[PDB]
Amino acid sequence: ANVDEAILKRVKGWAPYVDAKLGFRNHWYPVMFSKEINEGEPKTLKLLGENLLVNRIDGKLYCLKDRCLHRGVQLSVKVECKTKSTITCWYHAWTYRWEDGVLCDILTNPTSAQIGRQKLKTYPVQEAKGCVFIYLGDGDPPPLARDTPPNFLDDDMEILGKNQIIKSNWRLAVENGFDPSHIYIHKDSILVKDNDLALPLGFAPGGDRKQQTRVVDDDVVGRKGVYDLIGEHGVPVFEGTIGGEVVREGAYGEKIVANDVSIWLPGVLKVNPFPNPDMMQFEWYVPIDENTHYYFQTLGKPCANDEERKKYEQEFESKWKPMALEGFNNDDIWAREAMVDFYADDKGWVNEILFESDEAIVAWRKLASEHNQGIQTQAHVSGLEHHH
Amino acid sequence: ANVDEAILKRVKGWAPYVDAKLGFRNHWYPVMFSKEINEGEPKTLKLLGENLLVNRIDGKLYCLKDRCLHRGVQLSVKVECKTKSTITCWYHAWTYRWEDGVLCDILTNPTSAQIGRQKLKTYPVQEAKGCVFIYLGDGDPPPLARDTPPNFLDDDMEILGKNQIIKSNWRLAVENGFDPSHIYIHKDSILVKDNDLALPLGFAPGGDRKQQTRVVDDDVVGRKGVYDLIGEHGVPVFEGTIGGEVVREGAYGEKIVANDVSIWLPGVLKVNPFPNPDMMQFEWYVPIDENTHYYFQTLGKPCANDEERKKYEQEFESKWKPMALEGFNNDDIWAREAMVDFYADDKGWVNEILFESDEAIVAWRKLASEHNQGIQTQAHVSGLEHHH
Amino acid sequence: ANVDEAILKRVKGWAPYVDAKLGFRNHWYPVMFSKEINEGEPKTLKLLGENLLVNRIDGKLYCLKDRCLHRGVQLSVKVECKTKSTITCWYHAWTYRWEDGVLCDILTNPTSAQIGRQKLKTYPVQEAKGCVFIYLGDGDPPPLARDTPPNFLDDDMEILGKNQIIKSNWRLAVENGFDPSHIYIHKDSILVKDNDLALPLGFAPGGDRKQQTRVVDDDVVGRKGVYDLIGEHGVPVFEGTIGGEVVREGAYGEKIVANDVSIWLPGVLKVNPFPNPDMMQFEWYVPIDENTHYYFQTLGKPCANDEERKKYEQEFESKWKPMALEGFNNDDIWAREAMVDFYADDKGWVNEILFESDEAIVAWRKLASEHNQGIQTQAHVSGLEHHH
Amino acid sequence: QIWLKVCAASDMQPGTIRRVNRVGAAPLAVYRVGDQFYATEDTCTHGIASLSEGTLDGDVIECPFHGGAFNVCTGMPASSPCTVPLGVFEVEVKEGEVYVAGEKKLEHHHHH
Amino acid sequence: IWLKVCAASDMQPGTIRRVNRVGAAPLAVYRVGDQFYATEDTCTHGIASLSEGTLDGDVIECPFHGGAFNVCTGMPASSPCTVPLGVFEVEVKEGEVYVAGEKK
Amino acid sequence: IWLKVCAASDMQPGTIRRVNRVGAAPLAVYRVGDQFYATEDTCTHGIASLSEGTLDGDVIECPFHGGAFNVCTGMPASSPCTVPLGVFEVEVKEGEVYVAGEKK
Ligand SMILES: c1ccc2c(c1)[nH]c1ccccc12
Ligand SMILES: c1ccc2c(c1)[nH]c1ccccc12
Ligand code: FES
Ligand code: FES
Ligand code: FES
Ligand code: FES
Ligand code: FES
Ligand code: FES
Ligand SMILES: [Fe+2]
Ligand SMILES: [Fe+2]
Ligand SMILES: [Fe+2]
Repeated sequence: ANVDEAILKRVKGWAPYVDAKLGFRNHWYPVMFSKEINEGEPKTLKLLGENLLVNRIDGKLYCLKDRCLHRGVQLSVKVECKTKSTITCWYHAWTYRWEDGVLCDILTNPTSAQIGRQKLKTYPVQEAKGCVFIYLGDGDPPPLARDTPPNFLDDDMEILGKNQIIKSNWRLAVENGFDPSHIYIHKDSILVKDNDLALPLGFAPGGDRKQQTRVVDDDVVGRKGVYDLIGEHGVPVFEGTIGGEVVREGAYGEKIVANDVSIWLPGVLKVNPFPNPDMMQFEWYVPIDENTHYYFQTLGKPCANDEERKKYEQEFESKWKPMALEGFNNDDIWAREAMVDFYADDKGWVNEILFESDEAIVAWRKLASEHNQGIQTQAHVSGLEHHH
Repeated sequence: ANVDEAILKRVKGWAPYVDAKLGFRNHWYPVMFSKEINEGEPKTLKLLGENLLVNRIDGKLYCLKDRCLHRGVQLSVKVECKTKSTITCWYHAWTYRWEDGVLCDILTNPTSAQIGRQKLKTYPVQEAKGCVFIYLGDGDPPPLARDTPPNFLDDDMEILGKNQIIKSNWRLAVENGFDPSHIYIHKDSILVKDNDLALPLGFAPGGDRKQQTRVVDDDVVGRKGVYDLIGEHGVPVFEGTIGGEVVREGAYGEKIVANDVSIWLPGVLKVNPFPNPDMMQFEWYVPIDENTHYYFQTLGKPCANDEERKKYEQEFESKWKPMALEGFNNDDIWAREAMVDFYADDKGWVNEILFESDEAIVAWRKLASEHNQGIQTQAHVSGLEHHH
Repeated sequence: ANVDEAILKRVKGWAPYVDAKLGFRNHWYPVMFSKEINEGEPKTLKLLGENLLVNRIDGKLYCLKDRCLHRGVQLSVKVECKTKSTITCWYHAWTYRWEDGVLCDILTNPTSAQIGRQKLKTYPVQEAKGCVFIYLGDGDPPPLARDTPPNFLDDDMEILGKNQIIKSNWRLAVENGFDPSHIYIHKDSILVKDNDLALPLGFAPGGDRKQQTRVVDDDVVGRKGVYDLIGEHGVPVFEGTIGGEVVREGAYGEKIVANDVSIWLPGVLKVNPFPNPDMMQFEWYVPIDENTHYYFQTLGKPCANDEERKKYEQEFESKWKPMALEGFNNDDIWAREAMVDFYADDKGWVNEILFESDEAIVAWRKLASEHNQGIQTQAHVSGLEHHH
Repeated sequence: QIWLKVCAASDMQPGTIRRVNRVGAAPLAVYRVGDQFYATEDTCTHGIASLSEGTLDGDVIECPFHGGAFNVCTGMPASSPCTVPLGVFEVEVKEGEVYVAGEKKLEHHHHH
Repeated sequence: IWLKVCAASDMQPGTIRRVNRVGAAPLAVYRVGDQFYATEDTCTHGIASLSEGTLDGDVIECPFHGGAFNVCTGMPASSPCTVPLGVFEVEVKEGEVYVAGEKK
Repeated sequence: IWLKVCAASDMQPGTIRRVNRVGAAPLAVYRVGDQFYATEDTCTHGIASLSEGTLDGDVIECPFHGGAFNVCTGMPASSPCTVPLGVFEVEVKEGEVYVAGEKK
């Protein structure tokens, strides 16, 4: 456990989720874009608290844990790839194969008994839609589709995006993203006026608890997630009042967006259609360490040919990225950061005072608790400990 | 429970005081000057570890805890006062009344069952002598006079001052201020020469322990404090010697100051007369968190009309503030800071080696331990806890 | 202890060493060069976590703990040496003798009962070879010779050096320095080429484990150390291969250096001859606190007269200092820093995967564990604790 | 209406809880402590949890969300983080049939 | 030399009595069971009065910081005390308590 | 093919015995009760000699970092060990212990 047992004991409906401060192990996670990693140019990154090294050899990606088995230094301090298929630690020259992590040579002692008898941790790496996904887990990985939202991998779905490091636990990012009522913070986004969007300030729930969402655990692909259906029976708020007097109004644009929002394990949201009626948004909140995450944003738009892909890419740079990914989502960034203090000591998970629209968040917490493939622990980071 | 129980058990005479790392709850504390808080201009501050918001509406001051009941974000990240008598959290628009903290509206869901069934914490606030006092406590507040030194509230006493944040626990500031022997650090202050002050280097106590101070716990308004009477039977030190040879002398000025010094709960010192024979100094050491405090300095001088008040104000800005509040007390600031390391781990409360003049400080420690109105704890900051 | 008992329990061969994160008490340590402290000019420094003050009075050095007995402030915040043989605390004027640390006077209360009945901690200080050594221990100190490598104190040995603060625990520095295989990190040093040195990439061990090192448990002066004998029967590796292909070669210079390398308690390395056939290198890794150390480098060369010493001094500044002390050892600095994370949580002491050449490090760890004169604890820093 | 028919007193075992949904109103929770029946709002005052899905220990109901609790007889908070009192509804057994009031009790016209 | 303190019965078992001495530091007389002992009253660690402390067997605990001393040897029994207390041998003759005038 | 270790009676139950081989890596012979087992002496996690460790039942604990292996199967029993230990065939004939030259 990564959290005080007294707290976990109190949270009977989603203790595993609360305990998963470091993220869920045995899931695929996007960490960079294919174009960011060149042939023979190793790149470092931290995923779920683990320091990793990614390299492209003969066009294919390989992932090695960035920590020599010998004295635990990061190989990346001084990269020495002496042959196309290996990397040699700069310290005592222990050499590892990129494909299987096997310690194949030691330049400081070619007669060492450790040669061929030790193996550096490797992780599966797969590129899809110009995105680099890493399976931070053990054993043969499941198909990538299990950890991706519906349609992301569609043949003609052109994926473009942006990635950066955000200072907040991944869970605060997830819940902010799937939060039905947080739409309020986007009321002044330039995207609203500049793209003539229809956007309420919130929702007056309607129907029973079960009707508030659609829990998906019967997906043939294995996907596990939740759909937010607060808008099916709820009355959208377009006139916000105080004391019965209207103080704020929603956006009365013509473009209808986000009629279906869904969150999927290990932590990826799908907003459709967004930021335009003919587009979709897929964003991951990838755990780096307990205090940070990658905010991996992608926008998808069907494209039949290079012409459309080019015009889309062109439109991405000039409008969507600056007006949507940035102009709209930037407020999500400081919103996440604003929740850090309340949850930093883990007490926020007990003292939070939820209201109706949080039913969606609750459903996600339970789904995540029930269908995650493993709880990452600090011991996974330093080295598993046991006595048997 | 703010300190290791092993340490507290060792301190039989003033354990509660050593435990009061965050300060004493249920007392009035000055946090700013009236002119610093304008109409409809919310100001943030941290008091006893709690983030607070203060606002002036129709001239009156109101204080709300700067933490939304929903997801615990500070309302001040993006202040939204949509109506004169309320503030709306920028996240999901939960709206509260400054007047009683009641959650009166929720723009994102007007049908929410939470509306009218939740109340944000509010604290009493009142202005006196141009100073803003906040009652960081629960229930109906006691008269302000109880937590102020005698004469601070006298009709003709014109109060002026300065406030700032100092990096030291509040108790270190209190003790340095009420310390009879620390006068040594002020031997070279510009105020000594520039205002022709008589100032010894220290004191050779005379008489018994009881005579060294006067414990006040019979005051009618209920104020509790201690008067330092060391100079009543003790010989002032004007010739500092080492091995019997004079190496330093005190100041032989004409103005007699600091005839009586007293410290009062929750932590305010009174030096009379100072810095001039016709003035008084009242200074508070307000706890912000365990590592910092507000150094709330005030100088009082009787005035009978606006003519003298304006005169005093001009003398304050050109002489008293720079020559005394700063020229004299600046040494107190780094002196307090110099004791941080020794007490930071709470070990200094055990290892300190006191001498005779510290009898005054010990009296204050015992008085504070016995008459404080409550020990602020981390639980007060995050949310009081209790299991059936 | 200083480390999790569950960890110490696992390390049966050198638990005390792993526990000694703050260093070994009751040993001499160099902290500065003689020319760095002048007559009547007190100097501050931190050794084994303790703040100390060193002063030169009538040519002789004296060391006092830089922490007043009264309120625990550092005397050095505002130095007041009012008589040649004393120092007066700037706070309440408690005065101490540099000679024995006795509290001889208190300017603020000349009649105090504390005078002559309290004593500030003092540590023995000795100058040798232009180096300042402090005995960070209790009771009468042993000969300095016990804590120095053989020949460092030879009558004709001329010592010149450099000192700086490095960000790594002292042990990581000691192990890197005595590490037979770390020579690999020096393969591109300017010294190797500019001084035509022969330098292998490493060693293929030969003989039995017992032949890999030579432990000296006792000397005529009680020295405790270990000599690295890997090159006695080992095969120097000049060509590094990966999968049978040569990817790197050692240096085939003509100068043979580092005939013998030995590490001695409390943590000083002797490389002979180095960096030139007619010189010797002695370097200490002095514990400052748990995260940093003094990298005290010295180069020695026998000199019979003033002409030789002068010539050597010239060569040191123009060649050896920049080409060797810096051009060669700078790589050791970042090598040490690279091991910080792995051992920072004390887990590296369990998870490290050693190979053959590490027998030297293991021998050092056991020797240090068995012959150190005491484990410095945080309690030594704040004040020893014992409850009846 | 004034009295809401819930069930037969015999359909509830000691130490159990029953949720009572009402048309156009918030749900109630009826608890059986021994052979006595008490009722309160079903929704925890600390959030949106259903107390009838919680754990009843004697006369104290524990919310499943955050571990808060209430005394089912007085509706007063028994464990943090709960601070707001539950509305309490009178229950009575007529002909072995359990009835719960349609309106909550008030600090109106009772013991001083 | 010797100074008459009081009648043995004036002190209940396990109690402490401060003995003021004009022109000199006060002393502390401890009654451990039916045995009597005496040391300097002022804790060697500060200004605390040991006679206002707690006696546990023949060990006096200072009320200020929990430091302690063995009232028979005067040696520190608990930190932060490090300076040995001054010991004064006591004499009980005819139900009368006398404390030596000199240390040791 | 086999090597003479010692007479079974020379080893008390629960003890370890290092078997040094000329021109080869050392072996470790353990006696668990009345049965004998053998494995590589060198811990797979480093360069420690398991014969200098502690035997608890059929599990040997390395003196270096506390890692452990089951002496019967040679499989890792405690972290940080992960690499299986090479196990060697042992025979007891005429009250004497014999260890196979090559691992099984
Ligand atoms: C409603 C409308 C838009 C959005 C939403 C809910 N959730 C989102 C998350 C990321 C980007 C856009 C949205
Ligand atoms: C003696 C003389 C002056 C002062 C004092 C004691 N204590 C003080 C605290 C604040 C400002 C001045 C003084
Ligand atoms: S730390 Fe990598 S080879 Fe030694
Ligand atoms: S955090 Fe304030 S309304 Fe949700
Ligand atoms: S802290 Fe040094 S004399 Fe008071
Ligand atoms: S919702 Fe019931 S304790 Fe929080
Ligand atoms: S004054 Fe007695 S233990 Fe400190
Ligand atoms: S060398 Fe055996 S457990 Fe590490
Ligand atoms: Fe958003
Ligand atoms: Fe002062
Ligand atoms: Fe080196």
